[PDB]
This record gives sequence, structure tokens and C-alpha cells, in this order.
Amino acid sequence: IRTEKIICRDVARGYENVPIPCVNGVDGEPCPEDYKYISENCETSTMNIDRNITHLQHCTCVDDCSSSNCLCGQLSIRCWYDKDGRLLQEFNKIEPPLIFECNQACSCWRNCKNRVVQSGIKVRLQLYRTAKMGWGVRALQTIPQGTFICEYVGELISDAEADVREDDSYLFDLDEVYCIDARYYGNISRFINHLCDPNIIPVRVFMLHQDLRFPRIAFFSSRDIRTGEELGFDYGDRFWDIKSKYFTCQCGSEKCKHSAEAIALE
Amino acid sequence: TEKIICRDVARGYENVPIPCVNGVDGEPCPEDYKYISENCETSTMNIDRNITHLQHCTCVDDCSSSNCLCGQLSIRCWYDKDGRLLQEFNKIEPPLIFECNQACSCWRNCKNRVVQSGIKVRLQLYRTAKMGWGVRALQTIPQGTFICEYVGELISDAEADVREDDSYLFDLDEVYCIDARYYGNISRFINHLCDPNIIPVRVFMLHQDLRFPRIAFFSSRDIRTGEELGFDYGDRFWDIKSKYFTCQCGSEKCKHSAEAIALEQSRL
Ligand SMILES: C[S@@+](CC[C@H](N)C(=O)[O-])C[C@H]1O[C@@H](n2cnc3c(N)ncnc32)[C@H](O)[C@@H]1O
Ligand SMILES: C[S@@+](CC[C@H](N)C(=O)[O-])C[C@H]1O[C@@H](n2cnc3c(N)ncnc32)[C@H](O)[C@@H]1O
Ligand SMILES: [Zn+2]
Ligand SMILES: [Zn+2]
Ligand SMILES: [Zn+2]
Ligand SMILES: [Zn+2]
Ligand SMILES: [Zn+2]
Ligand SMILES: [Zn+2]
Ligand SMILES: [Zn+2]
Ligand SMILES: [Zn+2]
Repeated sequence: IRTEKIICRDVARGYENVPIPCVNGVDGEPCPEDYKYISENCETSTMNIDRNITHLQHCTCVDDCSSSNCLCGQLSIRCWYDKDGRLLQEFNKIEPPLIFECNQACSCWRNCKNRVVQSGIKVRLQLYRTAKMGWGVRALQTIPQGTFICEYVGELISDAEADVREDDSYLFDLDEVYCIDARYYGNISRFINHLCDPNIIPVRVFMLHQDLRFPRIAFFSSRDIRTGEELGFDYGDRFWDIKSKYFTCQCGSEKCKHSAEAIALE
Repeated sequence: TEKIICRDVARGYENVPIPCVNGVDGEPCPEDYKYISENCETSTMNIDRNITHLQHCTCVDDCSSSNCLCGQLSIRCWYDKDGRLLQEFNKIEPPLIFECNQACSCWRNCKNRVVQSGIKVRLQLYRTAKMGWGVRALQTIPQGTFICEYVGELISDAEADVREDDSYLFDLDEVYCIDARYYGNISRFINHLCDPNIIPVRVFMLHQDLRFPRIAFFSSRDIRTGEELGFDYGDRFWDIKSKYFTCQCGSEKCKHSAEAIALEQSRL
């Protein structure tokens, strides 16, 4: 009988607001050290991101940015965050709008109501060894629907650079066109597995800059997540049209659209 | 009577609030600039952010050993266990400090990350008797304590050479400058002292682009509660401004007062 061992107190090395421990109760695999944990996106070549402060769209708010006069919220029709920093129930979870958070050009304070993603991880997560999908990430607490979980962080690369990379299992497309590769450099999101019935959704967010070629990817719970539940987003059709050839989906859901049994039926 | 006219000039952007008071005159809270906690650009600066261009260390401890690569870049790490510059630190010609970064194998709480950890002392923007607004300590501050960074708009020497208001310029001696006139933090309000209690140190943290050192002020001696902060603006500042106004620091060591200018002119 295998018992669960704590093999890393924090894979983030103190860079997140909270520790992200690693456990393994399935096999002898030690803490993954085949990548560089980074808390924010990195560059390995000049991306020339527009960082000009005068190019920022910003609000003239003196309040906590909870009114309809907030220009930043208007950039997505309205601010989609409630008083608790959670996405509103009517938020389009299928085709989400671009979220424009407040920034350093806004007249408002750093603790206004339009600063959720820029404030970082608040929920307790754990890197753990799954039964059939290698490493995965699970909730250490109940997470209500619309809560910010974590950012998809990695190395920013061009569409051209992504097309010459051998290991394309940690790529996130920003559909100039750029990609986030978390193979060599990434955060806790590089470990999140694919679920055909996802419990998290990717949302394009803008904070310190508003260069539309480079949205930041924020994952929000798509529904209420129970304690001990594995996190999962939909990798999309590009990932599966390339990988189904080599392996099938092991999410074990009745709604599975990429398993060997799902393949045989279609 | 003293009046608290702003609870936080930084609008929650620093680790601690920086209130504004005025017990001297009717001057309202300054709003003729934009408070920013980190440097900005209003043109293409192209700061080298390439993570592979970062020199970094392989420490598995708290980077308190002489074997730390980042400390060696700085000759040695100059921070003690409490994050204060060592007594033997060169305050006249300070070395370039390379703090640890996102490429080092160490943790975010290692001993080589004082400046990137931000303001920890209680500061106050206040109205002075003779020099307009100033900044003072609301606590006693031991020698070698990190105070604040000189934050502003990054501009080239070419741009600094055509800007009209040069009263908030800090030269990074391609060369570049930090202009805190339109965009700046609490440091834009620090007055000149011929006998200063703070010193600027060039520091590298998230990038190691040598055109853009970040300017960190550290106390050059023990600072008492209520004491005004001041650094030496230097000879370029006073060689230009002495014609228009003289230094009011009041020190016996003053080199830029009407009396000091009168002595210098009769000499030359
Ligand atoms: C971004 S990585 C996720 C973390 C990965 N499990 C690890 O141990 O590094 C994606 C890879 O995990 C595995 N994986 C993720 N979701 C899966 C799924 N639904 N079914 C099967 N394998 C999956 C595949 O090996 C896939 O290429
Ligand atoms: C960077 S600003 C400092 C904050 C300024 N006192 C304010 O109220 O905005 C520098 C200017 O402050 C004044 N100043 C600073 N130190 C001074 C000194 N020792 N003597 C006289 N004026 C000084 C001069 O007007 C100088 O150009
Ligand atoms: Zn607003
Ligand atoms: Zn706001
Ligand atoms: Zn705003
Ligand atoms: Zn599936
Ligand atoms: Zn080190
Ligand atoms: Zn280091
Ligand atoms: Zn270190
Ligand atoms: Zn003086």
C-alpha cells in the first residue's frame, strides 16, 4: 500500500501569494525539476510589447470603480467582477470578452474592484500525482463559480517559433499571432490536465499594458469546485487533432469527446 | 494646526501608505503630476527583459554565503540579515548591486532582495518652512536601511537636454535619465541636503539592462523620527540652478547657499 509523501513544500519558491505544495501517493516520481517555475510570463527573444504609459486607456474614477462611469469596465461593456472579485453569473463562459483591469494610468487606488487578476493567487492549490494523467492540480478548498484560480504563465513565442518546437504539449495559443509555451518556463498552470467537462475557463486580460497581441490568460472557475477536485480546462481541437493520433483522453467523464471509446463511436 | 490632507499619496501602490500633511500654509495636496510606484516610458526604451540574459545564482540556501553569484557581481552581498547595508559599504562611490531574480534557483525571500521588496519604513509628505513640500521619517531609521526608489519617466539624455522643467531629473550615468516631473513616486518630493542622510545606489533586479539601473535610496546614517530626508542632487543640478535660486539647507557644510556662491565667485 502506497502512502502519500510531501515532496515539495512550494514549487513556486515563495513567488506566489500562497505556497503550492507537491505530493505523490501514486508512484516514486520525485518533484518535477525539468522546467523553470516562473510566476510571470517571460521572454527569450524581443517581443517589443507596447509598454508606453500614454497608450493606456484608463478611468477618471475617484471611487472604488463599482459604477458604470468606469472607462476600464466600459472597455468590456461593463466590469465583470462582483464585490467579492468573482465573475458575474451572466458572464459569457463560451466566448468571454477581453477584460481590461485598472492600471497605473487610472486615477483610482490599487485596491479598486477592477484588480482581481493583477492581485494574484488567492485559492489553495496542490500539485499532485494522478492515477493515469501524470501530474495534475487540485483544489485544497471549495471554490465558488467565477473565482480567479491562476494565470497561464510561460515563455512568449511567435506562431513561427511554436511551429518549430518539438514538445508542443504545454502550448497556449493567443489567436500577428503569439503563443505561451510553458514547457521550459511556466507556473502551476503548466500542470493542469485537460477535462472534456472543464471546471475552469481561460479569459484574456489586460493589466500593466494594453498590447492586444499579448493578452494575459486568467483561469476562472466555470462552476462551483468541490475540495479535492482536479482542475481542468478544455485544451481545444488543435491540441487533440494533433495528439489523438498518439494518446486518448483519460478524463473518465460520460461527456468525454476525445477518449478511445469516444473515437470509436464517431 | 497640522492638517492631514491625503491619507495615501501612493493610492495603495506601496507596501505602506504615505500620508500628506500641511501645518505651514494653504497649499493643497499636490496633483500636478501622476503618482507611479514603478518607472514608466512615454517612448520606445526596449528594456532588455530576455530571461536568458540574466546572470543568476544556483544557491540552495538563503544566499547569505560568499559563493552566491549575484553577491559576487556586487563584489559581495552588502545586505546584513535585517536587509541593511553593511557599515563598511562605500557611500561615496557605491558599487552596482545585483539582487537575485526570477532566473536564480533561490526563493523570493532570500537575503539578496531588499530593494525589490519595496518600502517598509513610514514616510510622510509634508510642507516645509522654506523648500515647499518635503519628505520625512515617521519612525527612527537605522543607518543602511532601504528607504525608497527614485521612480519616474525613463528618458534619454537627448530628451532631457530639450525638456523645460529639469527640477526633477536624476541622471543614470549614450546615458539615460529618470524625469519625475510628470510621472513620479514619493522620491520626487525629497529635497536637496548638502549634508545628506540618504544616498542613491544603482540596483538591478528583474532585468540587467545597464542603461537602466534602478535608483535605491538607503540611509547614510541613523535618522530620527520627524527628520526630513535629503540626498545630494549634485553639481550638474546646482551648476544650472544656482543662477536662479540658492540652497536653503542651513548646514555649516552647505556648498550652494548665497554665501557659498559669493565665496566661490570671488575665488574664480
Ligand atoms: C500541460 S501537460 C499537463 C500536466 C501533465 N499531466 C504532466 O505530468 O506534466 C499536458 C499533458 O498531460 C497529459 N494529459 C492531460 N490531460 C489529459 C487527458 N485528458 N487525457 C490524457 N492525458 C492527458 C498528456 O500527456 C498531455 O500531453
Ligand atoms: C525634486 S524637487 C523637491 C520637492 C519640491 N520641494 C516640491 O515642493 O515639489 C527640487 C526643487 O525643490 C526645491 N529645493 C529642494 N532642495 C532645495 C534646497 N536645499 N534649497 C532650496 N530649494 C530646494 C527647489 O525648488 C528645487 O528645484
Ligand atoms: Zn474606474
Ligand atoms: Zn480602478
Ligand atoms: Zn481604470
Ligand atoms: Zn475526455
Ligand atoms: Zn544566491
Ligand atoms: Zn541570485
Ligand atoms: Zn537569492
Ligand atoms: Zn546646502
